[PDB]
Amino acid sequence: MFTGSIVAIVTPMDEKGNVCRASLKKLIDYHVASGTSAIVSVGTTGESATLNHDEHADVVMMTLDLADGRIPVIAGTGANATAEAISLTQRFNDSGIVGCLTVTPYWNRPSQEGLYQHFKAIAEHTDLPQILYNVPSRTGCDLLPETVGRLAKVKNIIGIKEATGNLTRVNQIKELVSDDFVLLSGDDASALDFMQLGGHGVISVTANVAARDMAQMCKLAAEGHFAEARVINQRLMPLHNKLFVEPNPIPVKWACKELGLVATDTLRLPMTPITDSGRETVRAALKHAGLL
Amino acid sequence: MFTGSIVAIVTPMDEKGNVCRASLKKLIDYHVASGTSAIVSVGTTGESATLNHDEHADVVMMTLDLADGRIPVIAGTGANATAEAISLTQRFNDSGIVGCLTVTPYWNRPSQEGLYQHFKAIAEHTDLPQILYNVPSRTGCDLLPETVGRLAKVKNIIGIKEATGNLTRVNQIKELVSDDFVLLSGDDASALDFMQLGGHGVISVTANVAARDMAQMCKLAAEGHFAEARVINQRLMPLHNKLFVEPNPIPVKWACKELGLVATDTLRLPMTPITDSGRETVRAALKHAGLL
Amino acid sequence: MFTGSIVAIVTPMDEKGNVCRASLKKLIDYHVASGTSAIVSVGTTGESATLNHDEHADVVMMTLDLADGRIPVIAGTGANATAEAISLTQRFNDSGIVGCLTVTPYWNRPSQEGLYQHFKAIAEHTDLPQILYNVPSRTGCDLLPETVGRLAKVKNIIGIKEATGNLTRVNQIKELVSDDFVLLSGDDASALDFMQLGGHGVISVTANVAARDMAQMCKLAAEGHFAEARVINQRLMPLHNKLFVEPNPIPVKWACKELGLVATDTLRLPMTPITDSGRETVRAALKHAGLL
Amino acid sequence: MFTGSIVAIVTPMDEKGNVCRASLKKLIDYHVASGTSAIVSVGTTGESATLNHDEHADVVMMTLDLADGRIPVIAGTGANATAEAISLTQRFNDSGIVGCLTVTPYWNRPSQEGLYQHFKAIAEHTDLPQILYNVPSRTGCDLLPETVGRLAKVKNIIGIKEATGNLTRVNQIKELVSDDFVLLSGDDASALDFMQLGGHGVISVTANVAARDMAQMCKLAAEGHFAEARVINQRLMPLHNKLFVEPNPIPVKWACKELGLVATDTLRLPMTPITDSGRETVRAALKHAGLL
Ligand SMILES: [K+]
Ligand SMILES: [K+]
Ligand SMILES: [K+]
Ligand SMILES: [K+]
Repeated sequence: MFTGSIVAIVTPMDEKGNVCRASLKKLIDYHVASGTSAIVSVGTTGESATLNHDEHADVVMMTLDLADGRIPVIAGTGANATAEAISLTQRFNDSGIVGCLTVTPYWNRPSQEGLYQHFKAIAEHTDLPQILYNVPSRTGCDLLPETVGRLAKVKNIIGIKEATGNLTRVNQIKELVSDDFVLLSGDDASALDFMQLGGHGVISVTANVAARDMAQMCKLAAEGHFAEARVINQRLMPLHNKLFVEPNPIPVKWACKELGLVATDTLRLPMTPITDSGRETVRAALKHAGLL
Repeated sequence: MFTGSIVAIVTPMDEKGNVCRASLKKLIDYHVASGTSAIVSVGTTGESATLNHDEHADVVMMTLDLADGRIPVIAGTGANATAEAISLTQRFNDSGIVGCLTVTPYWNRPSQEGLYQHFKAIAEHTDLPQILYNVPSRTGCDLLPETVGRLAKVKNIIGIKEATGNLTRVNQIKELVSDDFVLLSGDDASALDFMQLGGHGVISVTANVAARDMAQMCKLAAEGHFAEARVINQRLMPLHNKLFVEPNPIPVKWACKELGLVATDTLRLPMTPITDSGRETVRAALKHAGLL
Repeated sequence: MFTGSIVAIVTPMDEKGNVCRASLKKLIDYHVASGTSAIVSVGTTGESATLNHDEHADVVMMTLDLADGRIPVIAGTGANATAEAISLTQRFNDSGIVGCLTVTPYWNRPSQEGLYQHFKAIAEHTDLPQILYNVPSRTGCDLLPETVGRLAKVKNIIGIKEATGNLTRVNQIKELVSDDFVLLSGDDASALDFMQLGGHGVISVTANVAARDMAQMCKLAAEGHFAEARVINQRLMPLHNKLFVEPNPIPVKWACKELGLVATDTLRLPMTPITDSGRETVRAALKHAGLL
Repeated sequence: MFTGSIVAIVTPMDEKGNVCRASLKKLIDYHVASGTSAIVSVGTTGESATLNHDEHADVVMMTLDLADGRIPVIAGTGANATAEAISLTQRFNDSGIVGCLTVTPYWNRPSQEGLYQHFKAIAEHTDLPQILYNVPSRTGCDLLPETVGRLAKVKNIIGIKEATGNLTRVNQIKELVSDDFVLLSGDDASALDFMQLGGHGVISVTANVAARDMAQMCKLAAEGHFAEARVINQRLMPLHNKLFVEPNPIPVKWACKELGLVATDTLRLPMTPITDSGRETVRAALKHAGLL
């Protein structure tokens, strides 16, 4: 699955900062029950930045195990070095994941030619479907529509997670790609707008804690019932915004613990515990969404 | 040594992307002869992003060995996970380096408190001097002057490579820190203004190819001879700008190859070969510098 | 009319910089023939900045005369001083114009409270319908959705020309206003996207020289035929972009002269004649739209 | 006089928004006593935006009359139409003012060539010295250093009020212009750094309420006593920032009323009364300055 409501799932941890299997199972069961279309395992919200490659691979395998064929699983596979992006992708060849989410190199700011060569190479070393992931605010570089057009000509490059929040990109990329190239929002607060312009779903942070509504909203969207969708959206909007009151996933982990979905809200440095003010803000947002 | 002209040295590579010892030796001899104050080994310009930790450690050791006591060496040790930053620093304990250049976490966008805890933990677990490194354009986060002031109270956090190009930062930081905290520009094009405002030197890309002029410019500025320094700077300005016409270190490695300082201008993906138009911009800048 | 394709009509001038009546008549006849819904007289594209209030009023009256009841006419009435915005609006009370387009004060950067008080007062001194006009790039201030919500409660404040190009604003403003509050794009290149999200039309520069297509496109949009609309849009897109290759209305005046629609492309300082390179770019864009 | 501390003087108004001669007299006497170098009359801080040309001329004449030869007066004369700028300048010929402060056209966003022709024409039709005025944040256009260099060759274009806060501009401009061209900060918070880099003074909002300290700070900076100047600046810094907590001149007129320098703190729409929270920020800044 590469459409509807996809969760960018948190990696829940015990107090030592290591993945908590009971909490992960609970989270995966929740997504199955809720109608979530797929899981992104160890993306940005899953703390890929602070997990090493073995720890990252362990979490992917465990998620796939616990999914037990009931919900598809996409692995986060992004790296700023093309060699390392290839090597991480190779870990999951034959794993049972259905695709990889691969971020534009962060830090090193490659040209458009570099972003093309980076992704072309990654795709050539795998049979797995690739979803491009563009988020200039965290990376310092921006994958432009014309380059996405170029990369969509690659057989196993099948979609983009567009996390700029720049809605003009939906139709700019769409005119350049074939009809089966998938366009996913990576920005919760603009994701219904994104779908209304022709997007096919969202890789969502909000879905962590409001998975039924999110699944519902995206179904309505896909059916063209935007006014109906929009009522759910307005309910969720304080969460769409306030899950980023502090750096993600600091707020969404707290919100998971508060809803009894994970055992602890522990994160790895440089992520720090939610502040008192942030805790009151996310609680207000949860109340507004009717989640308690 | 943490003042004056400090080179962010390229990691010269053969056609296979492997460190070239002979090219490194030439570059180190060049810096010893040209009066460069120190060498930043495997920083951003040294392609830290695309070397793994073993290659990274290898280049630092090789640099230190070749320097043979003639020039101080500072290791790039930044990482986005605090544990990984700490662990990389441990590799360089007792190595003979004089200090570390440690970047603000990139990608994950921590809060100011998170950066505080990041750098505090790194400094705690080493005796080596630590130079903080701010470059929001690549990292998506900005270490603010206030958090710098808090960090400067840590005994072994001794300076900052301020790479924003925002010159108001010089005196915002200076008023918060003790007289002996070192302020270094990480932006070649504004580095002379940075020093005129109170900064102590530069960690420089331009210095890779204009070592002597950079060293003289920085000594003049330290002496308050800004008008004299500026004459040199006006001749180095095209190079200050066009060394970034394509992503650093693409132009500067091409420059080094053109001067005969390195055997090849090879980089690792996602860095790609210089375009023809870049060759001409860079060659023009070199000639304006009087280097060709 | 406050929906469909509204032209932000150029004020054509003879070589002395004074309105050319023959060219204006020709332009108005063209819009009638073409199916344009309304004319904005002496907005930004009509050079309100360089016309004095008497000259501005003369052009409005002449346009209304020449329209001869065949096409509705909206007067530009924006001023940065509330007194002067009121006095200009008063000139057109009982003129036969159907509404006023009124820009957020430029230069002085009022708060949201100030923008509220400015527009509330303007609306209180007239019976004419008011369209808010938001274009932060030219004004240095931004009318936020919440303030537009506040102002839509005023009886004669009936719509907004949203010229930010920020598509997220369509649904942000829409949730805050009643169903009959009109939402108009003021950005040609994103205007179909804007309509697709729920907008009701566009105040267009492109419509100056491609009025049939624009009228056609907006009809399709309003009918929900976006794929069909989008084909016209792709035809017009080089014009949407290149009519701003030089400051507006420098390119659209040249394009009008080239199509034989105005006698001359004369503008008032600080607008300068189109450059040779700009002339070749706008000609290419016109050829692409199939206009010759 | 075009060096040192120059005040962008408020236009004091009674409760009806009319110039208050008695409050203006007090302010002028205050500047004569406090060693202010000159007075900018009816600039941005003097609410040029909301006075018509007759009121504008009236305030300038009244200021000049009250100054009575004791302090030089510079008129704000900027306008967005070249004809109107020229025509406003003619009003001040033979008035006794020493020069004009003329803003880059706001709103209409001319090209660099257009700004060149704008200022060239203004300078042509007067013998009065002209100070260019760059503030992109209010105008939406940026006079670049290159266009400044071209303009500085005009005999009576003698300086620039650089109000961007971008300190790299100081030496980009200085290298292009002759030694006698005057560079003035129009950004209070970065004005000392601006002078330390080579600027000759400031056209200041802070000077309205901290005239003596501003004059001393600027004399120290001119003498190269930057450390001494900076002590004063650190005490003026909260005022440098919080005089812009609400749109200028709202905070500074409230400040002037609080010190008893003006009878009322009344402004013209779209400026609105200071909020209660602004009162407290500003009162705190005044106390930190030692003024209350
Ligand atoms: K494909
Ligand atoms: K320290
Ligand atoms: K209304
Ligand atoms: K001159």
